[PDB]
Amino acid sequence: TYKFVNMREPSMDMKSVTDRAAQTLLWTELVRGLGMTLSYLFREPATINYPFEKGPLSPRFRGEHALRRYPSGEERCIACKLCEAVCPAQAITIEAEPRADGSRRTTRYDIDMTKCIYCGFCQEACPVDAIVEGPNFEFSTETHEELLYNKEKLLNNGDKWEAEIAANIQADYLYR
Amino acid sequence: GTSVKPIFSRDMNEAKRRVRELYRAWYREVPNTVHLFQLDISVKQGRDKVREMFMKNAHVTDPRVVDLLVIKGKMELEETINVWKQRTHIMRFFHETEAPRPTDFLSKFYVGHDP
Amino acid sequence: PPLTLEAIKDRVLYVLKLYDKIDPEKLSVNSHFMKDLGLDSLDQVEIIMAMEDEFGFEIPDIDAEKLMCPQEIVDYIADKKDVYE
Amino acid sequence: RGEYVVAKLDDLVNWARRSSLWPMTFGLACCAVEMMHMAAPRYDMDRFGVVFRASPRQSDVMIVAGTLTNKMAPALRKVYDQMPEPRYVVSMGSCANGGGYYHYSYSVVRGCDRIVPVDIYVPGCPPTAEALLYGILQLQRKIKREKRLRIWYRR
Amino acid sequence: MNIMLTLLTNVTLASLLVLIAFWLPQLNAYSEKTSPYECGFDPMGSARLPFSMKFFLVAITFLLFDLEIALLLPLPWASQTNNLKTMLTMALFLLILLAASLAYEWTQKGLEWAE
Ligand code: SF4
Ligand code: SF4
Ligand code: SF4
Repeated sequence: TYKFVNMREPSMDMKSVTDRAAQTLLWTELVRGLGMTLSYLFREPATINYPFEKGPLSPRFRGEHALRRYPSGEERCIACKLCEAVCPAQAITIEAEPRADGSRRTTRYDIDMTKCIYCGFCQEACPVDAIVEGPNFEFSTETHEELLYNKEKLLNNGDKWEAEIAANIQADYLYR
Repeated sequence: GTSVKPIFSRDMNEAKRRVRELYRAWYREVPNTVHLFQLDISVKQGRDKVREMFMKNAHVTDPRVVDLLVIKGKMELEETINVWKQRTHIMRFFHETEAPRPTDFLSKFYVGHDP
Repeated sequence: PPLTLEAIKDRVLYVLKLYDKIDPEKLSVNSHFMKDLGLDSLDQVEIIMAMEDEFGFEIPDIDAEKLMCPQEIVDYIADKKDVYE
Repeated sequence: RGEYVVAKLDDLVNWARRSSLWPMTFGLACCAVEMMHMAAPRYDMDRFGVVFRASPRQSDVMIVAGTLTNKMAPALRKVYDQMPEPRYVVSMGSCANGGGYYHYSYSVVRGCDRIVPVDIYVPGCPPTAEALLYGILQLQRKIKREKRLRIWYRR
Repeated sequence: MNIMLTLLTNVTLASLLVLIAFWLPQLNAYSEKTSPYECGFDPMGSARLPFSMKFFLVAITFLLFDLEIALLLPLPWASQTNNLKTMLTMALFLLILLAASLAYEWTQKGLEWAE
């Protein structure tokens, strides 16, 4: 099924022709436009008072990355390199080795946040919920170099944001 | 098959004729390029650059390769004439920023592993 | 008046000795550009331009390649502009 | 002393310069639409004095919103040069920051900071309109702490 | 004369605003900064771009209409004559001739912005 958008012929009688002449000479549809703008002037604006008010987000929101720990304080990352393998932008650089206690742990874990596309594939690939994208989205920097994250930087991000990261994960893990 | 079809030229003399026409066009264009793009080079420098670009391909014997080289040269000439290229594009034939690379064995040995 | 044969020969001579790779002392009436003066066909193409900006008219590729000796340019110019001294 | 007057004058000029940050719409790619979303009613960048401006001759900040390609970089540098001073550059999105998804491409310049000096790097692909607004307010706070007249007084 | 003082004050204050506007800012200018603006590239000078007979024709037709308007301006005092029928006849005559000029320009292409 289809429909025509502009297949109406105007009526050609006295009253219709006079209606169109009055519309031509008295600018009635221009007055309708003025009325629409005037009606919008008396509507409450949709503006929010940033930064005192914030745009609404969801637990699934993909922001700044973080490396997480177990309740014991032990790191979750066991350096499987799945996130580095799946990373569409090749933003993840990993080096690992046996730790002094024998654990399988990273010695390098870099994310080039200027290479990153913030797709969240890394946190999908991760089998232990080690790498996540956190809720933070206000981390603009004055230099390019502060956006090339380190393992220390990402672990400090995890320690900084774990309280709300864990709540978001608890909110959404049953969908995953 | 044993033989192949031409691009334009059925022979090497035809390819040379078109090469000469393209060289003529480029040689006449160079002064207008120097003036219009406000290049800081001389017309002698630009025409010597045109000649040196032509001389890179002097070893070509295949008339089809010569024809495609002429096609690409005419394309470049039309980018230059119509001012589709910027000054930076015209000045890229002159690698003014790149440092003089070594050529002899000893300096290449000193600076790294590349042959 | 239509410039005579020597009125073409001297112009050819001057524009030929303005060319860098052509030595004035090695340049003669019949100094063939390639074998005598040691030039390329790109050099010949370049000098043919210098025969176009002076004499006004345009020499096309079909016969501009035929202009090897400085006398041959003179004869071509004389023929083209209906010059018969 | 006379350094109090210079400090007050610097404060005045830097309040006037950050209260009328007029940016130039350099919308190259997907980051352009989140920036006009920061323009949209929900965030209303005009309420901060940040107007919708025009030709670089009346622009104070360049927002590089999108991938910069090799074919496009000379134009970006040209319009950056044509901006009157003081002028600032905000790099918005991964592509403008360091190449992003297209970092390893033959035709993409890896970060606009190879072409222009950048004041603020807004991360994200794309950064949300709120993230770009945060970057803009951070740029405003950068302007607040400039000491141009105090530098001059101690020269 | 009060009006002369008023004009002097207006012109003087406008020029003073120029002087503050055009000397107070701190400057640092280079060649590529003041280059003519062409949306990220360089402009072509070409040769006398502002052409087309239509721009000149609208100016000429405005000139002639403005002359007839100059003929119409004395009308508020013209209605104060005892010989009102002659004055009305002549004012309406002038307005019919204005309408006739408009109609003749209209019908003979004239006011059109053609291909
Ligand atoms: S969010 Fe995507 S692009 Fe960024 S590090 Fe993770 S996998 Fe790589
Ligand atoms: S963060 Fe997760 S996916 Fe990446 S190496 Fe560590 S355990 Fe593997
Ligand atoms: S950073 Fe992401 S959203 Fe922005 S232009 Fe590049 S690919 Fe598009």
